[PDB]
Amino acid sequence: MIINHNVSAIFAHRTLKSNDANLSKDIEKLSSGMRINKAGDDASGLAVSEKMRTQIA
Amino acid sequence: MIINHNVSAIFAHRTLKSNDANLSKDIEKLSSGMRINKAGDDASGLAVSEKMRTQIA
Amino acid sequence: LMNAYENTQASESRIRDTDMAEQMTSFTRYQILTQAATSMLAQANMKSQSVMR
Amino acid sequence: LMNAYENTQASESRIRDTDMAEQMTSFTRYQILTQAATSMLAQANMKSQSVMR
Amino acid sequence: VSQLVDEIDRIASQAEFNKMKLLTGAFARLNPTASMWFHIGANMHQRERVYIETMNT
Repeated sequence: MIINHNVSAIFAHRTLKSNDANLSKDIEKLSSGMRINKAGDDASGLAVSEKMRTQIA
Repeated sequence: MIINHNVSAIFAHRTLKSNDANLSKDIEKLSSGMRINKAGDDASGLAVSEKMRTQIA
Repeated sequence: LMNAYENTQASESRIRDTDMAEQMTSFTRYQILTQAATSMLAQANMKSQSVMR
Repeated sequence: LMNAYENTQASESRIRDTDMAEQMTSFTRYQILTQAATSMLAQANMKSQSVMR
Repeated sequence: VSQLVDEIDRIASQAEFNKMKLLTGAFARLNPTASMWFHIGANMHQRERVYIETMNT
């Protein structure tokens, strides 16, 4: 058995990394109460949302 | 997983700070019954409102 | 004089006084938005304890 | 005088009173690092006995 | 009437959604200038069209 590397441990962390990243964006949306908080979540949606907020005011 | 900084808790508190701010401004209008209480809520409106209060008295 | 007093007071109230029905709406929006981030705040605090095992 | 008391108390509060929500963030963050250090402190004491064989 | 007629003209000219004129005749059947399609499917052609007629005086 190879002891120099642990490809199982390498895989487990890379999976755990993206789950942590996806967990954080869930805390953002729930704490702020909005689906879009930064650019990139929905670029066209944020552009449409702001023009609607423009008219609402 | 980074344990030194909690950027999730940073975002959660930061939004909480702006919500408590808007909440306090709503207590002002509810407790006094007036839409404009300090300058900055509506500068031009407060100007015309006081000129009308001048004419009313 | 009494007529213009009624009109000016009506014009004054339309800019200065608050709509209590509309104001409770925005007040209730922020109060729930406060509880949301507070509950999600405790989630973000407990988040990092996972790797301590 | 009441108006001045309110504004003065606000500015004093914004300087002296703590933000309990932001203060809990650091307390939980520093509490975890203590556990991380205590765990890695125990590892270093066990590191010695490797070559006693 | 001259006031009421102009407001009906005003409504047709100033009715908009997301900066698109709705009541001026863009989405009619006879002589449309644009087509309103609600793409309500996950595939290429799964769309349906909407007609709104001119509503000025």
